Amino acid sequence: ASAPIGSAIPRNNWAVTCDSAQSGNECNKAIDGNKDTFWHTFYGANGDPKPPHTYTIDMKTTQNVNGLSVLPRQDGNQNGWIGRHEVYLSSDGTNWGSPVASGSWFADSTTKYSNFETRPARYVRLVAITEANGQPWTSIAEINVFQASSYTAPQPGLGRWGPTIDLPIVPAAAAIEPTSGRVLMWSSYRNDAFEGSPGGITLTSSWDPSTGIVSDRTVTVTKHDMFCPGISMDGNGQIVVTGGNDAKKTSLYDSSSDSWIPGPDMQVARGYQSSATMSDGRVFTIGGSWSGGVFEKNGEVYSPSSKTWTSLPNAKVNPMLTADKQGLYRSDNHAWLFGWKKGSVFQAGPSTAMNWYYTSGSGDVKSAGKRQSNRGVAPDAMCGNAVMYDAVKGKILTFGGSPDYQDSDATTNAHIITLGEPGTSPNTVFASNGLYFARTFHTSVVLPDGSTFITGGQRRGIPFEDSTPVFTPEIYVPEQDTFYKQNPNSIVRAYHSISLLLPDGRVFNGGGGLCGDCTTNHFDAQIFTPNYLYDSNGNLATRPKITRTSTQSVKVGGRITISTDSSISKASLIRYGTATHTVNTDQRRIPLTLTNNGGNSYSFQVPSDSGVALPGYWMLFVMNSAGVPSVASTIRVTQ
Ligand SMILES: [Ca+2]
Ligand SMILES: [Cu+2]
Repeated sequence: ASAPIGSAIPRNNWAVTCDSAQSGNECNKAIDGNKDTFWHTFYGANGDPKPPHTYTIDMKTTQNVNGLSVLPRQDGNQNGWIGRHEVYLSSDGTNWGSPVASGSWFADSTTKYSNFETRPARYVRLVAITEANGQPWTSIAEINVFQASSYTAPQPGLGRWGPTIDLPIVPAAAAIEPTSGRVLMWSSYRNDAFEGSPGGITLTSSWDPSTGIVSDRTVTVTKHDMFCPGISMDGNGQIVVTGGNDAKKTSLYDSSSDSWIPGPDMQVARGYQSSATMSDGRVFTIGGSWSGGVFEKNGEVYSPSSKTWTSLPNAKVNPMLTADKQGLYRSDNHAWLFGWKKGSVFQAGPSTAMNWYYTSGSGDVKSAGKRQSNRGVAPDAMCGNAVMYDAVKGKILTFGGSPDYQDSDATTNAHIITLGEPGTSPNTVFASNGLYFARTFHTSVVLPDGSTFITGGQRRGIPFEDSTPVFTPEIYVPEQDTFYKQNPNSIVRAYHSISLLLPDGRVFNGGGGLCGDCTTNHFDAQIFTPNYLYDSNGNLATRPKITRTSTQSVKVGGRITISTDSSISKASLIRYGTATHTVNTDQRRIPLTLTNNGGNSYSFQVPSDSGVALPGYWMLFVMNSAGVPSVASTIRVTQ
């Protein structure tokens, strides 16, 4: 239920070694081409030495390695499955450096994969750190290593991909847990399938950037299969996850307690809706005909205080529908929603028509004009992305997508929308000359410096298929009104992929697939490390440190004073992100106007308008003159 990115390397001249092997289950039984023979570590009379266990391959010559695979025993024995693991490569066989991949594999007998950026190597080492259910042994029926067609060294200055994080699920939805710094991920009732769900179950997984540990959990307490949901971080600091496979349910993720809490049912059953946090910390949602029925699903609003959903039937979905050939099932999906001033929500697309949504009384909607430029009126851009990279100036960058959800050519179209007051038609212009690569199902994040990182997708949208993939990410730099290609990766990230900004300033990009017995499930993620973390020699740059903050919780309009260990030139606040199905209505950036107190002490004001400084958790980044950001300090913004 997955696949390698390369082609299997012939093994008939390989030499292998293992930390131990039972007689009859020798090390080389894992490479003899026989599914019924297997390597197994010591047991019985030779004792039961516990993991870590290690399998090392000498391929004799250099190969352009981009993955490996492990076929478990196929005789019903479950006690040697590899859980936590690391993959190492070497050119000399003695020094191995950092893992090219690490994480945790699901506990079953299916073939497991580690896919990673191509690297020339002669030696490959798999370390089984744990057995999947905590038993002493490791076994492998067949291990294979895969090679790419070629190898191209990354270009200096264009960032770096790696390592791979191996996961027990396909992470088609994800969020940062702001109080812990971990990445939260979920699939559906199964690790790679949503089809045939009985409801009431979500498999989740987390990755801790500080320890590298991948964990997992089965969530049933909210009686919610959270595949295909709306996602918003509300003003009470809880992630509101709505609908999807259980179309009327609301689940609340609480970062502080790392737990899921039941919420009230929505008034209208929805799937593939967007939701957006508002200036008052409430959550607005509209549309979503993927589940719960296909009909006009107007707005509704969630109050964290009263724990209620209230219908806003006059916040009409009709003005935001695309012209999708498939009709309403698609046309109300994945709105480009942004909470804004005075309880309003701006809808930037994907429909050509942009709209203001209002949340007083029973709701309202007002035309905000068409997304357009001197190049003409922008077509519908389903699963294009929208990123508010300067909330203070109302700036939204939009890009990509296709006129129909499926079987439709994506475009390079890109715009800058500049928001003013609710009820006014914003200025829209074309962004630079558009994307380098037409793409849909791509994902994106705003970076500390205000640039937008754009990655993945495919040129023609075909859910569950990894055709016409785009492997080269792009960064939009607003000050230059220019896009820049970055170094490419090796793993397709199209439908059901996610990206999030990490507190350490790197990008977490993963997922794709989630179609059960399909070959396109990606049980993994990769890190992109932007160029701003590297010095001129390609080594990791020294980062400025925030050595003190006057407070970590601030009201809108409030000031914060900070100390740094070195002089800084710029600072920004970036709201923590959530992601699924190309939608991320939680991220946004505020560039900060600094007062220099001298002696590397600075102060700034959080914007007084909570439609700009949307309540929730934010990352504070400072940047030195060289453009190197600190790691984030977490700030809670309230109103
Ligand atoms: Ca075998
Ligand atoms: Cu989906």
